[PDB]
Amino acid sequence: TDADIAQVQVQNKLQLAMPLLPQEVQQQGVSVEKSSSSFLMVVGVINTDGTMTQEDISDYVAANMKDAISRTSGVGDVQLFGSQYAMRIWMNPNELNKFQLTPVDVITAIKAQNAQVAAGQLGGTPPVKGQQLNASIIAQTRLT
Amino acid sequence: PNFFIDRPIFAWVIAIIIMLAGGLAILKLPVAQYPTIAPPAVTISASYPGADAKTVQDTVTQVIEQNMNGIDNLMYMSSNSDSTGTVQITLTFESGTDADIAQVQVQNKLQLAMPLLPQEVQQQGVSVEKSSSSFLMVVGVINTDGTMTQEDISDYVAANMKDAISRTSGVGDVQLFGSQYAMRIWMNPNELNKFQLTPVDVITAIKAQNAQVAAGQLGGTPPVKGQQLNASIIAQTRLTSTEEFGKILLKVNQDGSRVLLRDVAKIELGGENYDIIAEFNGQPASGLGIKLATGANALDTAAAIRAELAKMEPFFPSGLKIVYPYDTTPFVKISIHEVVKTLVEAIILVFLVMYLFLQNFRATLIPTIAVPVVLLGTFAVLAAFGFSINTLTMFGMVLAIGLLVDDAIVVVENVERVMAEEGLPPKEATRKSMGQIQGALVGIAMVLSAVFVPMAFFGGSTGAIYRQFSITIVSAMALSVLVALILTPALCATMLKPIAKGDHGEGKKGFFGWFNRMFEKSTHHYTDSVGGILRSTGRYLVLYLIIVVGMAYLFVRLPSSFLPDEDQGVFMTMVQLPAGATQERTQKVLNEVTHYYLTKEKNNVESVFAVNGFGFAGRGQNTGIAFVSLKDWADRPGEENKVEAITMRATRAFSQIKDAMVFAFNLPAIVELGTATGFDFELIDQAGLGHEKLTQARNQLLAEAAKHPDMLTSVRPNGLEDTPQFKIDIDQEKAQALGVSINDINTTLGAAWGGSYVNDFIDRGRVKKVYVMSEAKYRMLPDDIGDWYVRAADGQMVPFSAFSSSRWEYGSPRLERYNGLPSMEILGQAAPGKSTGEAMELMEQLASKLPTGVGYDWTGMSYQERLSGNQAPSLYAISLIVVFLCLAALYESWSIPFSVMLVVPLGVIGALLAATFRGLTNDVYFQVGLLTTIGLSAKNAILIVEFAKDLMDKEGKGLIEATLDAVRMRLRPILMTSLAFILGVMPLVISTGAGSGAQNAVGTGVMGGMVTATVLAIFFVPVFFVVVRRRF
Amino acid sequence: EDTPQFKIDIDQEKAQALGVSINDINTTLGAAWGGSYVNDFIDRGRVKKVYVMSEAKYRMLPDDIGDWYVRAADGQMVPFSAFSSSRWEYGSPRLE
Amino acid sequence: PGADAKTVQDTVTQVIEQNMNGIDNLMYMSSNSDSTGTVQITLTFESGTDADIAQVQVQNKLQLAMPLLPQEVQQQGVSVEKSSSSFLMVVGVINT
Amino acid sequence: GIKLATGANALDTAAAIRAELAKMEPFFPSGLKIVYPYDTTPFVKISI
Amino acid sequence: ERLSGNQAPSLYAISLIVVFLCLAALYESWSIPFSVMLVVPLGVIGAL
Amino acid sequence: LGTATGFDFELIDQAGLGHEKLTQARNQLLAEAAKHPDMLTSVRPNGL
Repeated sequence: TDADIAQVQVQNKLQLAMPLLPQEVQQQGVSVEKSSSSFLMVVGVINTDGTMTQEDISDYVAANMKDAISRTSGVGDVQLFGSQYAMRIWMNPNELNKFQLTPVDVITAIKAQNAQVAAGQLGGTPPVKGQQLNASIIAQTRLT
Repeated sequence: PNFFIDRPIFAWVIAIIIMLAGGLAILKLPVAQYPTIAPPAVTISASYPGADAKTVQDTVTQVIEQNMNGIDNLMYMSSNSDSTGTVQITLTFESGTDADIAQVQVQNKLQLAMPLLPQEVQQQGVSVEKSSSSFLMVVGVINTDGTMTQEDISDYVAANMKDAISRTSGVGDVQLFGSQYAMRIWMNPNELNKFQLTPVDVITAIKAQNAQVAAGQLGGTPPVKGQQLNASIIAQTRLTSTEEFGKILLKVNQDGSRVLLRDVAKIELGGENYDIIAEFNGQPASGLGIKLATGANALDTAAAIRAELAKMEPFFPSGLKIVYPYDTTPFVKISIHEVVKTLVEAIILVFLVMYLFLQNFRATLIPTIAVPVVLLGTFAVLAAFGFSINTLTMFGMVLAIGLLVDDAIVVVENVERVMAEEGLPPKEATRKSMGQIQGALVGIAMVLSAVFVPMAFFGGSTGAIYRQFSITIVSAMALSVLVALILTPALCATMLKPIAKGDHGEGKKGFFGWFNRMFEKSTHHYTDSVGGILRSTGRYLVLYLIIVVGMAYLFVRLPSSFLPDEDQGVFMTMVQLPAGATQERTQKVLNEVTHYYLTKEKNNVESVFAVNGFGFAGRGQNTGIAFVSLKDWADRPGEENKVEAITMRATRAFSQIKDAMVFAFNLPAIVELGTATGFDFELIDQAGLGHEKLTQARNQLLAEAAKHPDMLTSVRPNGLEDTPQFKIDIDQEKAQALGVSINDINTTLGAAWGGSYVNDFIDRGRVKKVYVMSEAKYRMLPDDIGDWYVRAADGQMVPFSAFSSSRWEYGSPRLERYNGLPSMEILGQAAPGKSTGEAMELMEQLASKLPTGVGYDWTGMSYQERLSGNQAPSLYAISLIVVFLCLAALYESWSIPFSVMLVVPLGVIGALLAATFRGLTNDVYFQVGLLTTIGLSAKNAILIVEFAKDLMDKEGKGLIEATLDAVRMRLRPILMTSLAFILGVMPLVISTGAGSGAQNAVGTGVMGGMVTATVLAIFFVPVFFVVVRRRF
Repeated sequence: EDTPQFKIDIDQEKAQALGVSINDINTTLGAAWGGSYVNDFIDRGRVKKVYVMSEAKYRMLPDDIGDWYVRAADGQMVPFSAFSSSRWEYGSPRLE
Repeated sequence: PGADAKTVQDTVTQVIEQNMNGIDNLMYMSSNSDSTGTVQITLTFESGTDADIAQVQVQNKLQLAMPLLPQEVQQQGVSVEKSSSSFLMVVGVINT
Repeated sequence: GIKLATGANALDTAAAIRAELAKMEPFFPSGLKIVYPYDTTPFVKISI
Repeated sequence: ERLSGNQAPSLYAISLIVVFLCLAALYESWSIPFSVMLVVPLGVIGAL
Repeated sequence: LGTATGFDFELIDQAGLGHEKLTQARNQLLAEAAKHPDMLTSVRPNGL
């Protein structure tokens, strides 16, 4: 069978199911691959002078190496032995109680205080006759 | 061979089938200016209305990129992120990748990344398209009455033209220049604050009141027993009128008085976006970009498009015209007609050279039947290999008439010489003479194929070009040797009249043939002058070495090129105002550009399509472009009236008057090419280091490049410099206290200053968008923030100044990424002296000493040229060995082949001598031209050596005697071909007008090569043989 | 052939005046007459649909509209005859 | 869901058909629009055409129209498939 | 852990993955090393 | 049907040409085919 | 694709019996398969 068409056809169906899945599932990214079962190879990464932990190394691989490898033609699947860094907010319930707060409030705060915002432009188009200035209006950007 | 001498009817039948198959091919073959040459590239496009370069990047660009995996044959990926809110991600695939599969693979990886992009982006859509910039035609649609604006025009084109044009046969794609209408709601903040309402209220109302509402049906299943009637219940449907949007209720005051959208906002049909303003000769302009459908006829499709446009003419509104700024068709028409003219004028010149050399009206008809059978047969072959009739295939055939004509002449002449020498009857003379040439013809065919086929195997974009010439020539040459073995001898046997022994036509006719005496004296003089220069032979080998050294020296000092520039009836100038320039400020400059071309180039310039907003650097109010159509060649007589000169004084004119940078140039033949002597560099951020640290490093490289003007010239970044930008800081603590919603704040700023795509509505039976944005005057200066108010929970209205603060800063209007990582693109070229490779190496050396974490790569043509540069010597090494081998087999020697292979330089020298003194360039048409010249140079020699070896082996003649007999009996045909061929190329050397760039490139090298090839080999070939044939 | 259509004009103006939500009036008419697909359940180990719709006898005639009530923002029940007109229209169920 | 034939024709069908240009070997095209809000567009190709390339070329063009389609249509999924026209067989099931 | 796409050439892809890895090594943080704990490829080459 | 009807005259045109061309190639005569071609209508009438 | 002499059996619920009924059906199969040692070896669930 043509592996390309096998994928194309499969995916055409998956997409009918796609909007019926839970949001939490969708935004984790559903993937459709055309791969061999077994590993071609394992590329391992260590640190000689011992200046970064395995989670540091995992993040590096994920942030600096993976994408390029997975884009390489003939690479059907890439598995990371470890995880990429994320912003970890480890909640304390005693303190959450202590202040009359729930994880729901934490989530609601972060969504609003950590956002990219499209704010439009100064002297944007269509302008008034005679406009002399034109700049981006920058508002809220993601935290770092 | 002998088979068909006794079967002239069989041979005629074979000829007839070839004619029919070729006629059927020529009739239903695709035609286009050029075939596909560029590696397939899929472009992902997206727009986040009101977003900045950083917002699009971090929200759309990065996310999508991070999901382009498990896709086959990806070469590289690059992207942009403009503060026009737009993202473009281009994925380029390996040569020969299936474009359709590529685009599908890309589109459904994107499909799985959609739920991760913001909803404003999702609802705008994400384009995924094949990116072949080739247009067949650009149709401009303009108004002259001054009644409709480019927005009105655009919508008319959408609803009453586009569909119909895309239905037209051979039309593969139709891009609209402009938007379909949008419901445009321009908001007034004064009026909003009066009734204490926000854009948020404006949006909510529109969604409530312009919506589709699923209801149900009467008598719907499962029904009651004995149900009477079943009909659909229709609840709320979408609005239509601009009047209806005005009637929507926003708020009812405490005294019961209504507040409508009409009362807070201007409501009108308008453009989806106002970023570009296009003008044709100063007047409002929209248009369609038309692409030619794969496999279709460019000529017929043009004719059809124009015919469909003629039907619609009487149905247009008062003032609207259809104009044609860009049409590739007129140019193609010329290329084809001028190629067929060369071919036919080549056949007539065989007729004339055959007749005024063999004085026999029946003998002259044989090659007149032979070459048209071959030519038609060639078309049949191209059809069978899916090729098309295009500039490259058509100039392939003109390049091949030297070989096709030669096969027809050599066969016929030999029979004519055999009868005039010995006295045998026509059929028997044909039998005998064919026995003298057969093996040699079957050998030459193997040799010629061994010089052409290898170039079909060149890689990348150039290889795709070289293949076109290769297969076209190979197939033509193969068929002509087959016709030489099948058809020509049958004709030579049946329609050729006998000649009495030792005739030579000396004396005879008066008023017609006095030239036989004159020709016979010279051919005796020549064989005298050869025998004498066969004495001291070791001194002629020295002259040869000077010819070799001279060839080597002219090879190095002839500049390289791809394809010659053409006066394609069109060019374009580009406009660049300094960063942060207003639309109006660029409009002024474009107006002046148009005034120059219509005032001072009134006689030449037909039209000036100014596009204010779109540019080649980026997009924005800052930049524009001005496309120039011309009165056709027929009206532009001299050299100063051609594109090269027009554009040069245009760039001169704008340097001494402007405060903005206004270039002027003409487009390359294949409209996706590199500058030959120019490169495409990409600087990469490989560690953490941000945008600024990269900018730092780029400046380090740029400055270092200026340190070497002797090696690199005009080295520059392709991107954009950092501009100031206006940052508003929402105090979250202050906002919470006053009671304003953080999201109410954000969308009130967004909707007003950026625009906000609310809804769809149905305009005259067509779904179009609904936008809400502030009126122009309340969103211009930073002082206008004071006009905008948000409503807090406790009811009251709150100014931005209460919860926000602002300050300026430098940001980036255009962020670039290459293969996933932050990039900055650098263009540049090798200095007037040096080559691209030498420049590229110096570039790599400079980049090796940049700040730790900075990397680099080559993209575009620099990437192409890198992967296919170690091929030219390797392939033509395999060419020679096969040529030697074939020849060894042909004869019965490992040495004898050398005598013919030493001819190679004799043709090349005069080609180089022609191109250098004509100031022409070493391009593709020159390379393929060269191979043609060597082709005959070998052919001429192979037969001479063959004749000498047979007279030596079969009759026991001496070496010094046989070579003299061979050069003599073959003096005639060489001169006959080389007269007809040089005169057939005559007009192609000195030519002006359309397509002359290529015609010159083909002709010059061929005529100069064919002069030295033949008026040199006739002395050197009999020398080569004797020299080689003396070490044994 | 062209079919009759029953057009209901849910008056937004009169709907707010009585307190009722515009969404509440929509999804009551919609779910009663057309049915609504709420979510999924598990029948014998297989995921199937859950639909909510009127009993046949209250969604057959123009006069059956009256039977349905919407709750206002205060708490009392408001009939459709309070905030909606209705009329007949034509149009094709199948456009080729 | 719940759109009349006129609504879906110029809201869904037209949008798709416009982009349905620039596809190799297309012999002709036909379509329907329902009172049930169903649209079916059929691209019929030249004899001999590779149906798997047809499918790919169609869905490539379709996925340009997708943006401009109503969200309701978008979240209902849009299928592109090689279609027959008539049934090979009709298997029947009854209880005795 | 890398898995071949269906039908892709094992040797060619391994070749490409190595080439990719060579592009990255120069820009690594201090003392960060690539190591090859599992590769089915060197067998196929030597085997032949 | 419409396509089948339109090609039909072109079908016989080439088929009669191809047979005539074949016969000339087999029997070295240019006119021997002319006489056998005249037998076509004798058969065709029987079909109709 | 292949182990010397190994099979790959799949037990399937075709009447909507459920997880726990299928489990009871599995254990019964495995029991019987242990009662034939001179035919089957290592008849095991591959799952959890």
